[PDB]
This record gives sequence, C-alpha cells and structure tokens, in this order.
Amino acid sequence: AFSAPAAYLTHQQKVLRLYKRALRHLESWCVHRDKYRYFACLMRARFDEHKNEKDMVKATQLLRQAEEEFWYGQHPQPYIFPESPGGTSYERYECYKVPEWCLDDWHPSEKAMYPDYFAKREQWKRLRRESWEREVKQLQEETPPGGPRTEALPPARKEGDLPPLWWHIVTRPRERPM
Amino acid sequence: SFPKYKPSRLATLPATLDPAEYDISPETRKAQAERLAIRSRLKREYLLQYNDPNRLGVIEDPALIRWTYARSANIYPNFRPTPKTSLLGALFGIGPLFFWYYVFKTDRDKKEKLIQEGKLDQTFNISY
Amino acid sequence: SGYTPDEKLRLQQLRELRRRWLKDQELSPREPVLPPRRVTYRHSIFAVTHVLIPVWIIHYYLKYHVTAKPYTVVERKPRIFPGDTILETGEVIPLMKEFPDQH
Amino acid sequence: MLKIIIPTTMLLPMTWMSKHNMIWINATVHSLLISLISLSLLNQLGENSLNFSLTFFSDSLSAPLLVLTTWLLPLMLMASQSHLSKETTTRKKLYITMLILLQLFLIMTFTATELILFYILFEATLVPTLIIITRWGNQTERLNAGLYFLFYTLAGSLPLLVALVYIQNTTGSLNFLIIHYWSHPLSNSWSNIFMWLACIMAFMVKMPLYGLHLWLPKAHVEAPIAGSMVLAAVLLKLGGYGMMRITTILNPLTNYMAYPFLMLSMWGMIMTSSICLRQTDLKSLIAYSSVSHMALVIVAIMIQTPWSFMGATALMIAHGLTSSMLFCLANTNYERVHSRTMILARGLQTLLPLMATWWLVASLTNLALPPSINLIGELFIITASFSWSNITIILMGMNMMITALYSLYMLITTQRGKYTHHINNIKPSFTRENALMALHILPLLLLTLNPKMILGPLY
Amino acid sequence: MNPFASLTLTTLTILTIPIMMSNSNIYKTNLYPNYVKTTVSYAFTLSLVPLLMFMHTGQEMIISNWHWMTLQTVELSLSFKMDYFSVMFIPVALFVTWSIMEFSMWYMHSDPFINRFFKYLLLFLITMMILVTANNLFQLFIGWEGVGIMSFLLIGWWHGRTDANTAALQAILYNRIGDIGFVLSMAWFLTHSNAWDLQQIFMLNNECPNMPLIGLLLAAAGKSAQFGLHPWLPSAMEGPTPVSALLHSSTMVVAGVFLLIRFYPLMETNKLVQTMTLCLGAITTLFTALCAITQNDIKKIVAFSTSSQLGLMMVTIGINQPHLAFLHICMHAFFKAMLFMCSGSIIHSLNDEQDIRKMGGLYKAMPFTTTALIIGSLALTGMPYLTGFYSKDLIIEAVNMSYTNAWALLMTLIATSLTAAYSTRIIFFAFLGKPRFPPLVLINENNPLLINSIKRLLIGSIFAGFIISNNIPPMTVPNTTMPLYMKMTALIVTIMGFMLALELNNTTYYLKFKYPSQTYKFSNMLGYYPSIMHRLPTYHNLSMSQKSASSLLDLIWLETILPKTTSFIQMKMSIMVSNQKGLIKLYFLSFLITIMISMTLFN
Amino acid sequence: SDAPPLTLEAIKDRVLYVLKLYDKIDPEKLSVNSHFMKDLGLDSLDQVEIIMAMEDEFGFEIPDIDAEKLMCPQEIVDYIADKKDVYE
Ligand SMILES: CCCCCCCCCCCCCCCCCC(=O)OC[C@H](COP(=O)([O-])OCC(O)COP(=O)([O-])OC[C@@H](COC(=O)CCCCCCCCCCCCCCCCC)OC(=O)CCCCCCCCCCCCCCCCC)OC(=O)CCCCCCCCCCCCCCCCC
Ligand SMILES: CCCCCCCCCCCCCCCCC[C@@H](O)O[C@H](CO[C@H](O)CCCCCCCCCCCCCCC)COP(=O)(O)OCC[N+](C)(C)C
Ligand SMILES: CCCCCCCC/C=C\CCCCCCCC(=O)O[C@H](COC(=O)CCCCCCC/C=C/CCCCCCCC)COP(=O)(O)OCCN
Ligand SMILES: CCCCCCCCCCCC(=O)SCCNC(=O)CCNC(=O)[C@H](O)C(C)(C)COP(=O)(O)O
Repeated sequence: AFSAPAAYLTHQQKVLRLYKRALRHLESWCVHRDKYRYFACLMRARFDEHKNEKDMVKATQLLRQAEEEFWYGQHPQPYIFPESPGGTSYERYECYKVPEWCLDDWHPSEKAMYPDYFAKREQWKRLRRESWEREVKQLQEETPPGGPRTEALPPARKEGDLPPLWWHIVTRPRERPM
Repeated sequence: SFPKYKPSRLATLPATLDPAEYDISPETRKAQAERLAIRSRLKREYLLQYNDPNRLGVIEDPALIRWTYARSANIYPNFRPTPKTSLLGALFGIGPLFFWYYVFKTDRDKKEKLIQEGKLDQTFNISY
Repeated sequence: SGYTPDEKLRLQQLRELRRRWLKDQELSPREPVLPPRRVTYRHSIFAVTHVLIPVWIIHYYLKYHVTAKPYTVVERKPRIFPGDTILETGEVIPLMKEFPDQH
Repeated sequence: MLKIIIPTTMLLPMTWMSKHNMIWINATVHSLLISLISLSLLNQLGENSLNFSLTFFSDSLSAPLLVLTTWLLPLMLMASQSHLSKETTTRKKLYITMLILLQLFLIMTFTATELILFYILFEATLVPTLIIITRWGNQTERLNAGLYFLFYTLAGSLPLLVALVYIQNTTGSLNFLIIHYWSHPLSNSWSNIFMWLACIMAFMVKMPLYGLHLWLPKAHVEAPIAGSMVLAAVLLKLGGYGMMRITTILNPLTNYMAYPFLMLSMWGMIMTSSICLRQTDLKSLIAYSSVSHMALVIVAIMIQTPWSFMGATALMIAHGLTSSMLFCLANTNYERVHSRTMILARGLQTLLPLMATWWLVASLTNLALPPSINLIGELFIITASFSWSNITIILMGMNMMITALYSLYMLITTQRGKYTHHINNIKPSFTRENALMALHILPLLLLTLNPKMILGPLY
Repeated sequence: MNPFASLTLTTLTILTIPIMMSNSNIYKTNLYPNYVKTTVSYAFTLSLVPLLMFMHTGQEMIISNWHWMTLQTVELSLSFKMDYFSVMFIPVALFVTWSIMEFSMWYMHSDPFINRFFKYLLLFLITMMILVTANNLFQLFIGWEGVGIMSFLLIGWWHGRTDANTAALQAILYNRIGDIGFVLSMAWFLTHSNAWDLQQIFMLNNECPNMPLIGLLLAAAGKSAQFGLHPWLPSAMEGPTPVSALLHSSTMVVAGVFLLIRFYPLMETNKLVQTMTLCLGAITTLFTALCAITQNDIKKIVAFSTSSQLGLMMVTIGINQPHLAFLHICMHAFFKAMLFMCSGSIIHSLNDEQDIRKMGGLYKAMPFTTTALIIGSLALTGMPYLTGFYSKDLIIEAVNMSYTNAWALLMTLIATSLTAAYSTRIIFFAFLGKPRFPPLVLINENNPLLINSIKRLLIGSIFAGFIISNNIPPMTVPNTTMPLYMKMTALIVTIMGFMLALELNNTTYYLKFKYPSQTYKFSNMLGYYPSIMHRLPTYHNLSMSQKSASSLLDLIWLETILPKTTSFIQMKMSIMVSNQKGLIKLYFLSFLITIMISMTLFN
Repeated sequence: SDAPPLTLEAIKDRVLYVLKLYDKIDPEKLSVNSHFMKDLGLDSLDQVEIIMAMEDEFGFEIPDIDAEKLMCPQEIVDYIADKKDVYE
C-alpha cells in the first residue's frame, strides 16, 4: 500500500505470491489447525523440490502449471479478513472519515470549545506553510531531468527540512475516527 | 492436467493465466518502464497540485473534461451515415413503435368486438 | 529485497511526524468548554404523558366524532350458540337435537 | 382577477424605485404576499367555473397552476440572489423585471377565456425566457440552446394560430364556454385530420413529445437556476393545459389520431428513463426525468377519461415542485464545485448532512413514493391506461422500475461513498439554500393531505 | 365504549410519539434509545389487551376514521382492519422489536449515530404496522413502500461502503419488480370491482379471474424473495446485525406472504394460481436450503434459512391453509429473531468475525449463547412440543394429506432435511471444534441487556407455540387420522438429515484432502444465479442505454432528421439565392425569362 | 468493541512471542533488530510464513508488496503501529 510499485514483478516475487495465495486457500479448505499444518508442510515440501532449479525456461514452465492447478482448486469462497478489500468490514468506517480542512469552516462559537487543539493546529499550519516552499525546491532540484521514473519520494536531507509531500500522509483522519 | 478455464466478456481472463505475461522480453520491459514513468509523472503533478497549502479549489482534471466532452458534445460532428448506423437507427427507433402499435391495436379491436357482441361482462365497471 | 536506506529514513521521519500529530489530537481536561445559559416516578409520569393522554384523545375522537357518522365502526356480530340468552331481548336460544352421546 | 394582476404589474415600479441594496427583500416580500392573495382562487365550485369577467375566468384546473406560478417567484428570486452578487444594479433590476414579466404573462395565460388571447400570451411567455437563457447563461452553447428553444416552439405554434382563426371563421367564437357548449363532432376527413394536427402539435412540442424533446436538455442545461426552475415547473405545463382545453372540439377524431402519439410517449418514457441511467450531468438527468414525466402526462391526456385528467393535473403539479427542488439542489452543488458533473464531487452526505436529507427527500418524491401526490397522479394515470388497455401495465411498471433506479443512482453517486480528496472549498450550506429546500418540499407534503385541491375539474 | 378500538388505535398512535420528539432535546442525549425501547415495551403490553379480548370473544372490527378524497363512486378513507391477523401479529412484532432494540443497545454501543439508528428502526416498525392493519389497497401500498424504503436506508447504513449501497439498490430493484404486479392488481381491482376496500373486493369476486391473483403472487414473490427474485435477501446482510435480525429475518420479509394471506377468500376460488404458488414455494425453499448447506458466512446461512422458511410458508398458502401459514409466521419470527441475536452476539464477541472457519470452541467459552442457539436450532428443525413443532409439523401433515403435486411434496421433504443439515452444520462448525479465533481473546457476555433480550425470546421460543395454539379458536379441519409411518415422516426426515450431515461433517478431521466436485461449486455459488443474472442483463441494459437510446437516436438521428436537415437545406438555399456576382446582364436575362413565363402561363 | 488500546510495547511483545514460538529460531539468539535473511539465516519462504503468522496473530493481512520487504521484527512492529495508529 505505502510502498511505491515497481515496473514489473520478478520471478521470485511471483513464486512468493503464488505460495501465499496457495497457502491461504489451503487454510480456507482445511478448517482445522492440525490438518492445515500437515497439508501446509506437505505443500512447502512440494514447493521446495524445485528451489535449486537453474533453467529459466523450465522455471517459467514451473509456477505456470502451478497457477493453473491453483485456479482449478482455488476454493471459490475463500477466507477474507474483515478489513481486507473483500471482507465484510472493508469500508465500514469510511463514512466517519472527515477531512482536516473542515475545521477551518467551524463557527467561532464552536472554536471557543477546544482552544488548545486549534492553537496546536495553528502551529501545524505555520509549519506546513514555512516548510512547503523548501519542499518544492527540493523536489525540483532532486527530480531527474525528463520527469520522475518511479513514484517514490525522497526523504529530507537537511536539518530543518521535512519529507516532501508530507502533509496529507501525516494528516490522515484515523483508522476508526468514531 | 486439469479442465481449462474459458474466458468470456463478463468473465475476463485471470491476470496469472495470461500467456503474454510469461513471454518476457526487453521490449516489453521497456514498455512497462515507460508506462510506469508516465504514471509517475502524472502522480507527481497531482501531488504537487494537491499538497499546496495556497490552493483552495478543485484540481482540474483534463481527463475528466475530455471524457465528458467526448461522451456528450463530440458525437454528432464525427457521425457518418453508414449502413450499420442507418439500419441500427431505423430498427431501434421505428421497430418498437410499430410493434407496440400493432399489439395495442389488436387488443383494442378485440375488446371493441367483444363489447359490440356484448359478451364482456362489464358489470360493476363504473370508474374509467 | 527490503527497504532502501532513503526509504528507511523517509519512513522514520513520516512516522515521527504522524505520531506527533496523533499526540496533538488528544484533549486537555478543560477542552470541552461548555457555556452554560438557561431561561417509579419516571414510569409514573411516563405512563400518563405517553399512554393515558393518547387513550383519552383517541377515545374521545372515536366515541364522539368517528361514531357520529354511519358505518365508520362496524362490528363482527358475535357468535350465537344454543343455550345462550340475549340481553336486549331476554329470549333463550333453544338447545340442540340430542345426538347419541357415547365416547 | 385583477386583484392578482395589478399587484404583479406594480411589482415592476417597486423594483426600479427600490434602493440599490433592497431589491431582493422587497421583491421577495411582495411576491410572497401576491402568492397569499392568489391562494384565494382555490375555492372552486362543482358548477361550471369562476367566471370573473368577459376576459378572465378561473377553474380548478387553472387554480393550482396559478397558485404554483405565484409561489415560484419568491423561490426563483431566492435562488438567483446568489450568483448575481457581482452584478450591476441596473442588470439585476432587469433580471427581476424579466422574472416579473414572465409571471405576469403566465398568470394571464392560465385564465385566458378566449383562445386567441391564450395563444398570444402563451407565445409572449417565450421572449423573457429566451432573454434569460441567452443573457445570464454561463456556457458558450447557451445561444444555440436559445435558438432551439425558440424555433421548435414556433415550428409547432405557427400552424396552431392558423387553425385557431380558421375555427373562428367556422364556429364564429373562440371563447371556451361557447366552444364547449356548441361543440360538434369532427368528421373523419383529411381536412379535419390536418386541423387536428395543427391544434395538437403546438402543445405536444412544449411538453415535450419524445420525438420533439431535443430542445429541452439544451435549454435546461444552459439556462441559469431561475430559468431551469421556471422551465421545469410551469412552462412545461402550458402544453398540458392547452391540450386539456382544446381536446373538447377534437372528438371523436381523437380516438384514431391518438395512436402515434400514445405509442411515441409510451416508448419514449422508457427511452428517457434508460437514458437517465447513463448520464454524466445532473441537469441533463433531471431534464430527461422531466421528459419522462411529461410523456406520462401526454398519455394521460390522450386517454381522455376523468381519472386520466385528474392524474394528469396532480402529476403536473407534483412534477413541477419536484423538478424545481432537484434543479435547486444541483445548482447548490454547482455553485461550490463549478463543474456540474456527477462523478466529480462525491460523498457530500459526510460534509453536508442536512443537504443530504434534502437530496433524499427530493429523490423519494421523484421516485413516486406513496402517499405523495406524485404517486397519486402516477397511479391514476396507470389505472386509466389499464382500463384503456391491459397491456400498458408492462410499460408502466418498467418505467416505474427504471425511475426508481435512476433516482437512487443520482442520490447515491453524489451523496454516498468517499469524498473527493482534492476538493476543499465545500463550505457549510447557508440558511438561504436550506430555506429554499424547505419552501420547496413542505407544500408537497401539505398537498398530499388535501389531494382534491389539485385533482382538477373532473374531481 | 368498546375499548377494543381505543386500545388498538392507541398502540399504533403511541408508537409514533418518539418520532415527534426526535426534534426535541432528548434526541440529542444518550437516553433516546432507552426512550424508544420503553415506548415499544409499553406499546406491546398495551396491545396485549385486544389480543385477550379477541381470545375471549372472537371480536373483530373495521375502523374507518378519517375520510380522504372521494373520486366519483370510489371512496378512499383511512380505514384500519383489526381481524384475527392484525391483533395477533401486532403483539409478536412488538415483542420481537423490543428484544431487538434491547440487543442493539449493546451491539450499537460504539456507533456515533445510534439515535438515528433507533429512529430508523421505529420508523420501519411504524410502516410495518401500517401495512399489517391496512383495510384498503392504498394504505397497504403505503406500508409496502415504507418498509421497502426503510430497508433501503438501513441496508446502506454505512454509506462509505460500496457493497452496502449496491445491496440497497439491489433490494430496491427486486421490490420494484414486485411493485409492478402490486400495481397491476390494484388497477384491475379498481377497474372491475370499483373499489379498493377489502370488503367490496371480497364481495364482488365470487370466482376471481387469473390476472389480479397473478399480480398479487408477483408482488408476494418480490417482497418475500422467492426463487425468481431471491438474491436480494441474501445480499441484504450487509446491514447491521439488528437490521438483519428485525427486518430481513422475521418482520419485513414475511410481508408478501401476509399479502397472500389477506386475499385468501379469492385465493381458494382459483386453482391455477394456487398451483403456481405451491410450485414457487417448493422450488424456493429447496434452492435456498441447498445454497445454505454449504455457506461459510453465518449471517448468509441464517438468511438462506429464512428464505427457505418463506418458501415453506408459500407452499402452505398454495395448499389452501392460510391460517397455518400465519401461525408459521408467528413462530418463525420468534425463533429466527433469537437465532440472529445469538449470531450477532457471537459476531461481536469475536471482534466482528463472520466466517465460520475462524470460530471454534464456544460451547464452554460462551454458555448462554450456546444454549440459546441450541434451543433455537431445535425449534427451527422441529422438536415436538416446541414452538416450531406446532407450526411445521402441521405444515408437513397438511402437505402430505392433501391433493398436491408429487414434486412439490418431495422438494418440501428434501428442504426439511436440508434445514436440519444446515442447522447441524452451524452448530458443529461454530461450537464443537478446537478454537480457531485470533489469540487475543475478547469473549464476554456479562451484560444484562443482551442476556435479557435473548432470554425473553428464549421463553417465547419455548412456550409461545403451545400457548397460542391452545388459545386461538380452531380454524380448519384437523388431520385426526393418519398412517403411523406418515405421522412420523417429518421426524424421521429431520433425524436422517441430522445424522447424515453430522457424519459428513465429522470427516473434515480426517487427514485427507480432495478437490471439490461440480455440485459443491454449484451450491456454493448460489446456483450461479447471482453471477449471470447480475452481469448479463444489467450490462445489456446499460450498454443499450448509452449506445442506442442516448447516442444513436437522441444525439444523432433525432438531431439529423428535424434540425440538422432544416439547417443544411436553408444554408444551401441561402447560398444559392444570394450568390449573385452583381452583373446586371444575368439579372436582366432572368427578368426577361420571368416576363415571358408570366405572359405564357398566367393567361 | 470493548477493545483495549494496544501499545507498541504490547505489539512488540506479541511479535517477539510469535517469533519465539518459531522453532526454527533459537529464542536466546533472536533480537528486536535481528535481521531475518542474514542474522537468523531464514529463507524467503520462511519470511512469508512469518508474515502469515503475523497476519493470523494481529487479525489483519499485510499487502504483499509491503510484506515482502519487511526484514526485521522492528520494522514489522513499526508497520503495524502505523497501520493501527498507535500513540505510545
Ligand atoms: C422412500 C424412502 C425414503 C428414504 C430414501 C433414502 C434415504 C436417504 C438416502 C441417501 C441419498 C443421498 C444422501 C447423501 C447426499 C449427498 C451428500 C454428499 O455426499 O456430498 C458430498 C459430495 C461431494 O462433496 P465434495 O465436492 O467433495 O465437497 C468437499 C467438502 O465436502 C466440503 O464440505 P463443507 O464443509 O464445505 O460442507 C459440507 C456440505 C457440502 O456438501 C455439498 O456439497 C452438498 C451437495 C450434495 C448434497 C445435496 C443433496 C440434496 C439433493 C436435492 C436435489 C434436488 C434436485 C436437484 C436437481 C439438479 C439438476 C442438475 O455437506 C453437508 O453439509 C450435507 C449435504 C446434504 C446432505 C444431507 C441432506 C441430504 C439427504 C436428503 C436427500 C433425500 C432424502 C429425503 C427424505 C425425504 C423422503 C423422500 O456430494 C456429491 O457427490 C453429490 C451426491 C448427490 C448429488 C445429486 C445431484 C447431482 C446432479 C447431477 C445431474 C443429475 C441429472 C440432472 C439432469 C438435468 C438435465 C435437464
Ligand atoms: C418525428 C418525431 C415525431 C413527430 C410527430 C409524429 C406524429 C405525426 C403522424 C400523424 C398520424 C398519421 C397521419 C394520417 C393517419 C390517418 C390514418 C391512416 O394512416 O390509415 C390509413 C390511411 O391510408 C394511407 O395511410 C394513406 C396515407 C399515406 C400517405 C402518408 C405517408 C406515410 C408515411 C409518412 C410519414 C411522415 C410524417 C411526418 C412528415 C413531416 C387508412 O386508410 P383510409 O381508410 O383510406 O383513410 C382513412 C382517412 N380518411 C377517411 C380521411 C380518408
Ligand atoms: C414541431 C414541428 C411540428 C409541426 C406541426 C405541423 C403539423 C400540423 C399540420 C400541418 C399544417 C396544417 C395547417 C392547417 C391549419 C388548419 C386548417 C384546416 O385544417 O382546414 C383545412 C385545410 O387543410 C389543409 O389545407 C392542410 C394542408 C397542408 C398544407 C401544409 C403541409 C405541411 C406539411 C404536411 C406534412 C406533415 C404532416 C404531419 C406533420 C406532423 C409534425 C411532425 C380545410 O381546408 P378548406 O379548403 O377550407 O376545406 C374546404 C373543403 N372541405
Ligand atoms: C488449494 C490451492 C492449490 C494450489 C496449487 C499450487 C501448486 C504449487 C506447485 C509449485 C511448483 C513449483 O515448485 S514452481 C518453481 C518455480 N521456479 C523456481 O522456484 C526457481 C527458483 N526459485 C526461486 O528463486 C525462489 O525465490 C526460491 C528459491 C524458492 C525462494 O527464493 P527466496 O530466497 O527469495 O525466498
């Protein structure tokens, strides 16, 4: 999620992803813990038979018939964690996520309550404001000519600098705002 | 061997079952690198416009304007009378009208004939 | 694999900034500064403000307005059985035909 | 009837002589007072009509339309007061003058004891609307829209005038009362067929019919908020009023000639309801919904039964109010967003809950939820069509299903989901917008208590 | 005078006071849910009086209080019907709703908009009470639409979730499909019987034709989620557990069945519609049970069980036993609501975990939920002298001892077996094995609200069947004589299902793994009906709505015919006429030609 | 919910507990900053098994792109703390 994607997936990444999917779907098939442990160790042994293989064409032939076999026996109703992109509580709390700038439109009678919070917010806004001009310059001087090649942002290199484009990553509402 | 999965329009081919992915080549790698470079440039532009504290408005999205304009205002100037278009327009704009006209006309002539012969039993039929 | 050193440093800085923001989200003990300004017993009052008054209003509206017009309230004409007597008339429904009673 | 017309005429001098910062207040107050005055026309009789004089008369079909027309002006002023803030005093007074002239023309049109006077006012209502659309419009296409909104209308209305005068040469009077009392059957002839067409298509073009509905999306999209309100709420009902007034002399030729228009409306309601499903514009979607509802009204009028007429009147009133509310909500979104696209701004219920409630109520009343008068009119028309022929129920039910689908689609796309991240200029809704929504919605839920007030003369 | 009317209107009237007070100050405090729960409990204990009067005397009423618009010879008025059905269903619904709000007090403890949730629940209850007591078709339609709109609002309670909005729109779509038939029935009844009142409709239809009954059957299939329009009920589990327990399990989803109960005088005079109803119920219950017996989400299993019970109710209606179907509604509300409450308690205890693969040993970890779920499953499958027996046993006997179709009876028996199968599946997979939840144990039941709400419905699910069966008057001829084997058909079928499903489930412990068969894939994917029917039609509609309706006709051909052709013709004629080079020779020659033509043509 | 507000101390305690139950690692040789591929001599498949253990222990699944580049327990606790927004 946080880490920037790569231009492509290597063979080891693909085999690791297949291993993850196969073990998860095997756990979905094998409800009980001991049965899952036995069959997962059996699957690990089946996977590590060809670990030391060197031929790239034969390696590509491998993992492909494995993906086909996985698709044939992929447990059409697999287990999904509640907050996962397929879970029952994937986006339950997205209706309670309110942006930070909404507080700028509060009535003064509402800002009369919670004065310390708005003072700290003022310090945060000043820090963002002073910081922003420098961040743009860093991005301008650090970005390779011809535009970025990978959507990875550099860290702050000086003392008083801050990571470029940090405001909307630091100011996420919450995971469970209410 | 196992039974083969057959792709369809509403059930597309899985990502891990595409024969094209496993046919890796330097040209394909270069194409993917260029695609990711384009995506990275667009994302960098969007974030530069997004994190700016001075901005107090929406960020105009030329893709969205292009989509809406092509959907609404760019249809007729690119239209050409073609046997496909002429036939499809005639069908979908004339056939249903005549079909429903025939259906309702047949039903109403049947009802009128039954009324004229008097064998309809319209007792308690007061509101119309 | 793993994090690159620049990724490590950026994650560290962003994480410390996020922790500072989260700590700043907390409330002081005086934060809700509420300004004050004005201008069996629970069940006992509830049963008279939520039941008794609605029954009074509905009973009045039914007995004195709805029943004024004809056919607004129609009964079922309760069942009449042999051996019963009617209050209005006082006459007694005659008994049945004395079928043979056995088991 | 002059007790309503004269104050509307005095609204002009008052606006011009009004202080440079007090035009809106005076206009709103006096327009609301005039609406209160016009409320008295609802007291109708089971007898003929309220014949005030030789020139103007009232009826229980004209009375609800007159009340709605008088009520719309304060809402139009409240909606227009927002986007005309940076505008010079003379031109704001000109805008208010156009609104007042349109209201006066509509009020005189809805009484119109004579058909030539009705035609004159019915075509006089065109000029202020065209000026409003082509002057105070945002996009460059407004001019084109105006042209369309003009010529279509005239393309239908010029033959009507000829037919009208021809009738006066044969009948001898175009007065509605004499025309009703001295009506004679139309022989099935080519000349009578063409006279029927000349009398009918003028009102069919403004409803609009499915074939002749092209001008409406353009006119509604490019017009300002007040123009959209007046077009959707009142100007579409002129065709229905004219048809109900003029179909008396068209019998018995109406039975044969109603078939093409009945088929066109019964299929175009489905076509426009389906078009609403795939739409990237809020105003266009509302316009197509208006087209569908007016197609149902056309079916009702062509069926020509008492239940048909009652449902038609109720549906016109309800649709006017509902479409005005929907356009107002869309304009409130646009004034913050400046894009007028459904998919751009999302999840507004999180940021504006009360406006989300207003959106929900508007969508529900457009969905024809009972016991709203929308449902009353729809059900009366459906029952009359079923009596006309039992097979219409399939198309009617399909239309109801697609209507519910696109209404809830409009609600969910704009109110539910996750908010757009980069949009930060979404300020809290003002008291004016909320008051506009409340003043739009409360009359509907009050009229559902007294349906007979809007059921027309055949009640 | 005659307190029956005053009480039976006062219950519904006092059900609406918290809606009035929702704009008051109490709505902004945390005592609002307690206010609503107390109001509902008082309404239930107040409605217990008309039930007592009916049981004593058999007293029935019609209260036509307010006069709405009158349309020529048709009169519309606010009329309430207080027959056996209304005065019996109101107390059960109020009891279930009281239990549901008491449970939601604890289940929605952390929800910021809990007062709005309770207001929505009360509004749904008000709309359902309007639906049940309606005496004319317009008021019944008002309730029909109110319950649907409230279901739409409550399914999409978490409006930030895409799937919740999708499920709400799905439910609206299917309910409008039923609305088509409902409106058809209304139109036919007004056109032919000249009224929407129940009395006039019953009087003027001695032999009811096919069309109004087919419309009523379509509406009932739409609202009760029969086989043709089933998937919306499984998909409605996206809403909060109290919503699934109240609306989509016990009260709202029976409404369509109730409709067919209301028109039973017209139902018995038609044979084709009865056969259609019986076949639809049989196929629905079979298909839903078969889909249920292989699901992993507990809420999905309970919803499919509810749909199977609805199919059984429709079969009972089809075999000309409306009163028995009403009794089944009454018992099913009790035990299915309590079952859903147990499911919600388990769900909350395991940190919002719904799949049964992560639920292990709970027989000892949570005992009260265990005993409540066991009692509920026993009542649902049918244990003699329990609340489910007095209904389902008579259902089976009536099906066996009457002139029906063989296939419908076979599918009813197989559906009973599959009901036992999924009940034992739930119990085995959720209560018997070793624990499989995450290590951080947060299991807790020490809360009086949940315990009281569950135990009230427990006492109901144990005693209410006997009390109600022995209290109501006899409404049908009993099957007093029976074959000995056919007397025990339901019991042996249920026991066989229990034993076979337990034996099949016990083989999961075996250290052997085999790929699934085609039948398992068909049953797990809901017969593949949700895939095809939610991908093939919709696309084929939406595409058309942009290709033919929007672009081809509206934007191109309708534009080409009238405006564009006129513009092109006028432009061409203007160009031709105005393009004169200014040479007087050509104009003079044209004038000479015109003079010659005038001299040679106009004389 | 009624869920206690877990802290990084608890998260690191649970992570180290899960790693100590891993019999392939000697508990007395493991450390908070101990690397997986080098300091503990673990294969990539063992790393993804550790990721699975963390997912089944914390009740949420880490995306594969983030999981495949987590190399020490300290980064795992840091990532989980960022995911759950842990204060102290
Ligand atoms: C007159 C005397 C009366 C007495 C008669 C005799 C008494 C009873 C005799 C017993 C007869 C059979 C009973 C055994 C049932 C089978 C259970 C079984 O072994 O399942 C495992 C086995 C496969 O397991 P798996 O794939 O390895 O699953 C992996 C794990 O187990 C995954 O496991 P999991 O943890 O995920 O979940 C486990 C779950 C998942 O298991 C499943 O996958 C369920 C799927 C099969 C079971 C469903 C059986 C219900 C049959 C209703 C069909 C109605 C007609 C449908 C028409 C379809 C047309 C294509 O299994 C269960 O929980 C229990 C399943 C249901 C068994 C208990 C109730 C059934 C007994 C009642 C049947 C008749 C007695 C009625 C009594 C009334 C007196 C008349 O199922 C089968 O091999 C199928 C066996 C029978 C299926 C017949 C349908 C075949 C349709 C093909 C085409 C046919 C021609 C159509 C031509 C159309 C052209 C137009
Ligand atoms: C484009 C979007 C919609 C716009 C509006 C469209 C609706 C307008 C259509 C008008 C309705 C049809 C016009 C005439 C209908 C009369 C009935 C006729 O169709 O039936 C037969 C008529 O026979 C033939 O139709 C003869 C006419 C054929 C010539 C018409 C052209 C046909 C297609 C042209 C359509 C173009 C219309 C739009 C022009 C701009 C019956 O034969 P007969 O009993 O002997 O005649 C009875 C009438 N009498 C008694 C007066 C003599
Ligand atoms: C939005 C665009 C819609 C355009 C509307 C056009 C439809 C109206 C019909 C065409 C115009 C006809 C106007 C006639 C006015 C009524 C007068 C009348 O009917 O009197 C007839 C006259 O009838 C006619 O002359 C009509 C002839 C039509 C001439 C103009 C043709 C215009 C185009 C016709 C084709 C289109 C037909 C359908 C158009 C529908 C619109 C799409 C009797 O004549 P007498 O000599 O007095 O009889 C003595 C012997 N008994
Ligand atoms: C119920 C679901 C059924 C699913 C069925 C799935 C069937 C699986 C069968 C698998 C068959 C194979 O072995 S396919 C074998 C694919 N080819 C290779 O593995 C060659 C080189 N392998 C690598 O480089 C890896 O990364 C490795 C060294 C292993 C680790 O590396 P790390 O050092 O970075 O951990």
